[PDB]
Amino acid sequence: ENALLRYLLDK
Amino acid sequence: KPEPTDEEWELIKTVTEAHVATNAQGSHWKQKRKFLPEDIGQAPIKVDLEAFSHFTKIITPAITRVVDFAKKLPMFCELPCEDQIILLKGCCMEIMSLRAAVRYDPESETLTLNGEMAVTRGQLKNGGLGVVSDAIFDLGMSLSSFNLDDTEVALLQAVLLMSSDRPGLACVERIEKYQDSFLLAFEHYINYRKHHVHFWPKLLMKVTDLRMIGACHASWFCPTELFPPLFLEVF
Ligand SMILES: Cc1nc(C(=O)NCC(=O)O)c(O)c2ccc(Oc3ccccc3)cc12
Repeated sequence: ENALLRYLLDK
Repeated sequence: KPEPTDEEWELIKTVTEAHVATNAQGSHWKQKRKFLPEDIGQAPIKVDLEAFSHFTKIITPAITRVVDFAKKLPMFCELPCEDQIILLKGCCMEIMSLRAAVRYDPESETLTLNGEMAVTRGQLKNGGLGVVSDAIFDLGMSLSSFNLDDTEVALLQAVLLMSSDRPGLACVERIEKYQDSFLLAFEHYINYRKHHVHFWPKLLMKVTDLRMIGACHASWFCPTELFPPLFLEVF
């Protein structure tokens, strides 16, 4: 899950 | 009483700078801010949907700022990605509540959200928060005697982020060491700052106050498509 929170972290 | 060691000054500076860089509308917030029109956020005769529509509009930029804060801490950045997520779902509400509460204006009886929206206690309660609104508004009313500056608010935010308490953590021990670095540096700063308040035991009670505010994720929780997806991910 958490597909967008994950993206913001590696941004 | 003991004041910051040299490594804690380095620590204080870094955390403080992380906070100023991520606080919405920085120092202009009381000038850019606008009062919600006061027809919005009255007692329904459940939940007012117009108030609710505004709060989902600003929740996502607000969650985002908290993520920008943790990513400016080298301590947070060396955690495994799974741990950073757990840490971030656990403190997001807590940190947003804190930043809204230091922006209490007694001349108006409002907190300011996103640096631009002044909201009264009734509006925030009827927009969905319920009793958690009275909780946050109580924190801001009680914080005005504590006179917290940018670094004290920043170290608060750091203590809440680094919670080995949260379930599912792989690096529980590592997370507990970072928080003790912050906890120590925070006290030493409180000593030097010489507030005229038994400061520090009282501040630790305010940390508990925020964690309670955070622990009401479920006692807060309109169809799920109505929530912004980033909000759904941290609640
Ligand atoms: C508790 C807090 N705070 C802030 C905020 O901006 N804080 C100030 C700042 O971080 O600078 C918000 O924008 C919030 C938005 C919504 C919210 O609940 C709701 C979420 C969805 C629907 C209704 C209310 C709580 C907020």
